[PDB]
Amino acid sequence: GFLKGKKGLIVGVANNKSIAYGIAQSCFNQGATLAFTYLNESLEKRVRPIAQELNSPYVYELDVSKEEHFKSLYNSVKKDLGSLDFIVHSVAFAPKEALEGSLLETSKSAFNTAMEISVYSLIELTNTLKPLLNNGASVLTLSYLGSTKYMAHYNVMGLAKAALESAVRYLAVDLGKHHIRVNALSAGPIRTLASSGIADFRMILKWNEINAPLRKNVSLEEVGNAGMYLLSSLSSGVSGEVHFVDAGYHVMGMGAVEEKDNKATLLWDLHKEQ
Amino acid sequence: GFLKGKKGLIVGVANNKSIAYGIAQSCFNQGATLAFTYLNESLEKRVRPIAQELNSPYVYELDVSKEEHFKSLYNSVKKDLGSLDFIVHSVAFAPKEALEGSLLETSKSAFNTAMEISVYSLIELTNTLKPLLNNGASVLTLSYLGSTKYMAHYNVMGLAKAALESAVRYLAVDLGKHHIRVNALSAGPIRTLASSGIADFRMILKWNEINAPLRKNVSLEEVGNAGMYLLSSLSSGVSGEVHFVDAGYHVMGMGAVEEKDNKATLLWDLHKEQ
Amino acid sequence: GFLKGKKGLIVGVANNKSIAYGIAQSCFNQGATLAFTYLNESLEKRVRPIAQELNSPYVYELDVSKEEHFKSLYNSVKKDLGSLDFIVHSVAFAPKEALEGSLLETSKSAFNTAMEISVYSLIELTNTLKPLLNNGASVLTLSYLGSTKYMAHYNVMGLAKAALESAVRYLAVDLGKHHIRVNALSAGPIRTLASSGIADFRMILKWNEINAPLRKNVSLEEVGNAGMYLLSSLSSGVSGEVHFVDAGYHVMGMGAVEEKDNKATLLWDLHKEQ
Amino acid sequence: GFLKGKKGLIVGVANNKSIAYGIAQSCFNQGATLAFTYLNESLEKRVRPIAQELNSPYVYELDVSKEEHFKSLYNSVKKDLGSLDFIVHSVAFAPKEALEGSLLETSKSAFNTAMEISVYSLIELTNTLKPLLNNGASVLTLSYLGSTKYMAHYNVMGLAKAALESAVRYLAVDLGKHHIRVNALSAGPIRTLASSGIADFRMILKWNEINAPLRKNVSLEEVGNAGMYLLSSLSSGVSGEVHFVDAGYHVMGMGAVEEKDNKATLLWDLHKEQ
Ligand SMILES: NC(=O)c1ccc[n+]([C@@H]2O[C@H](COP(=O)([O-])OP(=O)(O)OC[C@@H]3O[C@@H](n4cnc5c(N)ncnc54)[C@H](O)[C@@H]3O)[C@@H](O)[C@H]2O)c1
Ligand SMILES: NC(=O)c1ccc[n+]([C@@H]2O[C@H](COP(=O)([O-])OP(=O)(O)OC[C@H]3O[C@@H](n4cnc5c(N)ncnc54)[C@H](O)[C@@H]3O)[C@@H](O)[C@H]2O)c1
Ligand SMILES: NC(=O)c1ccc[n+]([C@@H]2O[C@H](COP(=O)([O-])OP(=O)(O)OC[C@H]3O[C@@H](n4cnc5c(N)ncnc54)[C@H](O)[C@@H]3O)[C@@H](O)[C@H]2O)c1
Ligand SMILES: NC(=O)c1ccc[n+]([C@@H]2O[C@H](COP(=O)([O-])OP(=O)(O)OC[C@H]3O[C@@H](n4cnc5c(N)ncnc54)[C@H](O)[C@@H]3O)[C@@H](O)[C@H]2O)c1
Ligand SMILES: Oc1cc(Cl)ccc1Oc1ccc(Cl)cc1
Ligand SMILES: Oc1cc(Cl)ccc1Oc1ccc(Cl)cc1
Ligand SMILES: Oc1cc(Cl)ccc1Oc1ccc(Cl)cc1
Ligand SMILES: Oc1cc(Cl)ccc1Oc1ccc(Cl)cc1
Repeated sequence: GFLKGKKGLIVGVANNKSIAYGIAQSCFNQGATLAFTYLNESLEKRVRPIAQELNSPYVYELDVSKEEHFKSLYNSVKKDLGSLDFIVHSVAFAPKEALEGSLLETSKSAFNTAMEISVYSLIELTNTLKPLLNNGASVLTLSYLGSTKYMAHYNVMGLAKAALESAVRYLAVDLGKHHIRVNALSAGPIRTLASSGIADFRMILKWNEINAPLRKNVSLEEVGNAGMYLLSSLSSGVSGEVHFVDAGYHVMGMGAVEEKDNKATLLWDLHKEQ
Repeated sequence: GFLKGKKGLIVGVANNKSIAYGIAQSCFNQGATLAFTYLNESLEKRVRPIAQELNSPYVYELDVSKEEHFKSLYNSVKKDLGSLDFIVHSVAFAPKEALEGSLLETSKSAFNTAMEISVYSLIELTNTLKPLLNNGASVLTLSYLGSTKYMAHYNVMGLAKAALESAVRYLAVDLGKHHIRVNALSAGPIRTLASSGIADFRMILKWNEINAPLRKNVSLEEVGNAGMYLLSSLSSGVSGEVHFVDAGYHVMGMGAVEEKDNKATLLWDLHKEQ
Repeated sequence: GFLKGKKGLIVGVANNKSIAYGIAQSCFNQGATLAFTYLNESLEKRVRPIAQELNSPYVYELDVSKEEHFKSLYNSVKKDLGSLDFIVHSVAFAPKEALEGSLLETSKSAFNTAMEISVYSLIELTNTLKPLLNNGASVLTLSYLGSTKYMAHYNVMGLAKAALESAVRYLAVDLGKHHIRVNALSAGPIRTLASSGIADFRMILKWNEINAPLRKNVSLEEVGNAGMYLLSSLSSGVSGEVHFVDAGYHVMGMGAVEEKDNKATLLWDLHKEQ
Repeated sequence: GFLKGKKGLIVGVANNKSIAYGIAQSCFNQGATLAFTYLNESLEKRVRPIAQELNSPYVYELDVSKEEHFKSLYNSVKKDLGSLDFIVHSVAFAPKEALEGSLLETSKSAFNTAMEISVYSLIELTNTLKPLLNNGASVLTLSYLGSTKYMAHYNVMGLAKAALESAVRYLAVDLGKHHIRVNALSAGPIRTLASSGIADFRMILKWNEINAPLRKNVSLEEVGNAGMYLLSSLSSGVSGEVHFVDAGYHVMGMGAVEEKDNKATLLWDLHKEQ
């Protein structure tokens, strides 16, 4: 496979539906040696089996808000794996209230929480593991259109993702000198533990399905394969990029109508509402 | 005014609803000395009165597909005005068929026409008048979101506008050395002779009205004022820019819902649709 | 003038070279009634005379890190001015260390400071004064190309500005319903108290001067005029926009060479370098 | 392999250094069945042996300026291959003069040639072969940063590439309904027959090498692998995207300096310039 002999750290798995899992799964089918981290002991209940399923005995605790965990992590992968060829950063969080209502109502606390867990953790994760990164290593994080466009009540996470993509660009210049790559995979809406916690997500999901050029929502496998590519040597010439895996949704300047042209009607007015 | 003493050429007026007219109107209110061009004698019937209305006796014939017209134009403005401080390029065309159906169906002839009238003409207009341009001169052209985003059946005009905005960047580097500025005003949908010729434009218009942040379509005056700004010394520090005057529509990543949050419903499903 | 009768709050004046002063100066020349805020008593020494210079007796204390100041600000402008037509948000801070070295070295504390002072403050400032904002009101903030592109050691401030422009988009949708506008002016490098504190800024400045299409650095007046425009009714059709006032620098995909074409040489290898 | 059993048409091979060959090579290593086209009999001298090297006996003549060639192409692939899974569009042309001097000097003829051969050909190629495209088929074309940013004397080809990326977006919507994907690979500068014909290309090449984050130019293999990915089911969730394979160069907002920070000096002033 394209990751045969390669060692990578997967941060962000919560269950078999996690985007991090889709990527880990695809990276595994490519021969990668994987190691996983979990936020707490409850999540570990799902991460461990998943790890074993992917031939991995390396499971470490990691709550990006606890700096001491980063210390242990360094020592852990350095002892178990010795070095890393790729890092998957699939983590983000903001209080439930922040994701509803307007950005205006956001509290200073919710803001900092969103930024620290969703943005700064990439810096700390990368800086902490930099010594263990081999040449050609690849760092991947996840983003969403909400960083550069308005998306229904994405609010503060929108500011976080925009900062995150900027961080991807600066990190690429900081680590590129060492031949290390950094990119962001901008996935289209998909059902996950975090997404199921978002208001009217079924609607955001329905909207993408109908208005996206490929007229369908992206699968966990498609996001996973896209991540695996970004992480492999297949994309050794790619860095600082925000790669879209959203069935082409990002290209839409408005609602689709294309199929019907009698008087041209919104695909939305025809399907998933009437 | 901000254009007092300044001399500009207005290319693109077809009637009192033309964007070029809005711009000319706003520039006039700022003390600008104006000159106008018309495609043919039928359009001249509307351009002349408008020109007189704006205290202008300089009306020249100009069909961008006829190179000889550019020769006469140079001689005309050089004799009547001696020099130009700003140029407004508000012209575009493509066969009716091209704007309906898909891009795939576009013929080679419709493609070339769209590109020559909507893009090359800016090059030839600018190159032809370059010797008559004073320092600080400002060249302005019009574009639409369809250049960088998909908009319903905009098809070939989308490729043209994209090229046009790229031309704006190259022309800014070419003329910037001579202290001349070049920009593109990306207007939101608005009723005009050319727009009225487009299929289901009422819908594209309705859609922008409901989904745009300011919840309304832009007025001709707002587009005009924006243009005047771009043309005046007020923006002497701006060049190679694509300025959006679309009630903020360009920031939308999807349909609006913001106002209603019970279950959060698409503002489209509530207004202009039910 | 275009701001005659209009009332604006200027946040960010440190001295006669602050971008906020340029904007205030330009807005003043347009008949605007102004009110200013200062971070502390040392800054107030410069803010007051400036305020008087601009015919303003409304000077308030405002350190965006102290929530109680926002309460007093509300009560103050509400008592002195009654309502606001525009808000100028020209504030940003980050520890000196963050702006040097790599992003990777940034501490969690510096990160939060950068984000809170430079981004969250726009949210709190706007939310606090929302009730005093009249219809058609305009909120303006300042950004830099470092948000979407890598700029020498801009680091964390780059992430901040990316988030800021994203905030401008979400705030525009939140406030657009109330006919209020929100934009960001992306100014080119310019000598200010804050800029003078940045390493090798003379170089970033020199580089923009030689490589920018208009071959020069932007003047405080140009930035001020651009701001005034964004804040006036002249731009009532503009919102959620990131307006570039950088002598067109943003369009450069590489170093300039355009003038000399023998073998084509980098303008940088010819000027300010030999 | 990821293209095992998949059938694709490679358009644009001139020799063993052509980007189309790098992609064909990578697609071949993935089990794809290939078919090639050549402009004329002189090019065929290089295409055939290459085709045989890639286990391909399907070599067809195709000059995108001759419509009748598209007719023959349809009949040829339909008889030899029956159907297509992916199309590679790696073709562009502009008179030598256009690529030097300014855009302002471009003639109407050079403009049309640049647009027709570099942009319209994708439309015609795709429309002609649409009936032979299986579901999940992928259409790939090549672009360059010069489409959205100014690149030294890229001129009219910059307008063309901008239009080409816009076309990719519209074609993605037109063909997405049929589950077909359309993308654009934006390669970094690389030595090819066409590039060798461009003025001071060694400099543009040198400039990317030193200023790109990965501090190196991209290899033909890297571009090939990126293309193969875009053409394979690995990217089934990607469409209408402009994928950058330029060692991360696109993220640079100015010349690099990062490594040296004493006073921070442009890497350009240190290497390939002294
Ligand atoms: N070389 C680079 O650094 C670079 C960078 C970005 C994009 N590209 C793009 O890659 C594509 C081609 O790649 P390349 O650099 O390998 O060029 P190349 O010289 O290897 O071949 C591309 C050419 O297109 C073909 N062509 C020209 N006119 C044609 C016509 N009328 N009909 C059919 N074919 C025609 C030529 O035969 C030749 O194969 C172009 O779109 C080019 O703009 C190249
Ligand atoms: N689901 C989508 O449609 C979608 C779309 C775009 C982007 N994303 C991004 O993908 C990533 C999440 O993936 P997902 O959607 O599979 O959701 P998920 O729930 O599976 O993943 C979120 C992960 O973040 C972890 N996390 C939360 N707080 C943490 C903390 N303090 N320390 C360490 N880990 C913490 C959770 O434990 C969980 O494993 C996020 O970055 C998200 O923004 C998701
Ligand atoms: N109406 C909108 O919602 C909208 C939105 C975005 C951009 N635009 C742009 O604005 C410009 C047109 O403004 P408008 O909407 O007022 O349309 P309009 O009909 O009022 O103006 C179009 C002008 O172009 C002229 N023209 C066409 N072919 C010509 C030729 N061969 N030679 C000389 N002139 C020629 C017409 O005579 C007409 O005066 C176009 O470039 C268009 O793409 C319009
Ligand atoms: N100078 C440039 O070349 C340049 C370029 C692009 C953008 N900008 C932006 O312009 C804005 C400021 O303009 P400037 O460059 O003239 O800087 P400036 O020094 O004149 O203003 C910065 C202001 O921020 C204020 N500030 C800092 N911390 C504060 C706090 N906690 N509470 C309240 N106020 C606080 C300072 O008091 C000062 O008035 C910044 O947002 C900056 O990022 C500057
Ligand atoms: O970024 C996302 C974008 C989408 Cl469309 C769906 C889910 C996402 O992921 C998260 C992660 C944590 C929190 Cl609190 C909220 C959303
Ligand atoms: O560019 C435009 C965008 C919009 Cl929304 C509405 C009208 C426009 O202008 C034209 C000009 C000529 C032709 Cl043939 C078609 C459209
Ligand atoms: O954003 C900026 C961009 C440039 Cl080019 C120059 C100065 C800027 O403003 C600041 C404000 C506060 C800190 Cl701590 C650092 C920089
Ligand atoms: O697009 C390109 C970009 C670069 Cl950097 C180098 C070569 C390129 O390809 C071409 C193809 C045909 C002509 Cl006439 C000119 C350039």
